[PDB]
Amino acid sequence: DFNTLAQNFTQFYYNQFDTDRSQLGNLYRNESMLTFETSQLQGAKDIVEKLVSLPFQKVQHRITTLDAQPASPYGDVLVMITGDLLIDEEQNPQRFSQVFHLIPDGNSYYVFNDIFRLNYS
Amino acid sequence: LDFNTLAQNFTQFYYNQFDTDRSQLGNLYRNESMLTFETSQLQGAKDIVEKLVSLPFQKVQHRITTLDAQPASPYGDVLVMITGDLLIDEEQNPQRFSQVFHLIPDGNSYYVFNDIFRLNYS
Repeated sequence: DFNTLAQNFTQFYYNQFDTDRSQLGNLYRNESMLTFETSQLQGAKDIVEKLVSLPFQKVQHRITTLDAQPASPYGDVLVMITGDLLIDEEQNPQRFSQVFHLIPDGNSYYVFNDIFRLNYS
Repeated sequence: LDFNTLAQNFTQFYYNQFDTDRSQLGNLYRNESMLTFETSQLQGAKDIVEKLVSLPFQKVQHRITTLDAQPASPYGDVLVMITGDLLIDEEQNPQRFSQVFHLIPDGNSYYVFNDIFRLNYS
């Protein structure tokens, strides 16, 4: 159910991030907030700017866990993801944790909350 | 921060109770609250607490590595993501985890509406 909906949107999101992150703007809105580790941004413009500023040439997201729950009785969804992030030609991946608060929009969603952290052992 | 501080005030309270006696956490959940613990899905304070209590370990201590929060909507609720370690049975062998809480205001405190928990192998 919510896992399927979250699976579809989340996969679409990461596919776009790994393909061309400069085109992620349409998945965010003016009210959207991104906490990228220690960086705090608001709005599609600043959010995408931060993601594009990441100095890597290639990146691959590898999901290891995905869980979703309705965030309220009104259609919004909370999704938590953990996985591996392969940067450039690096052999050893970096662990990450991310949470999205998705708001219904048309036949899909837009991201209201985006919290991202790389996790170190 | 602001929300990080607000979220921290509550999360510390929550983990303090979890670490002393998790069977007493019911007051922090409600009928509609949902817990997803390693895919196991529970709803309501009774079932949620039963799950936490059923966890196979006597002593447990949470060590927080990162805590990040944001307002979940413009109206007062908070979203917080935590990454940390779980130390059980006084063992010096950390069990890493990631957790997300969707907190709803209640007086000067909050209750947990969404709780998602995952072990995160180190």
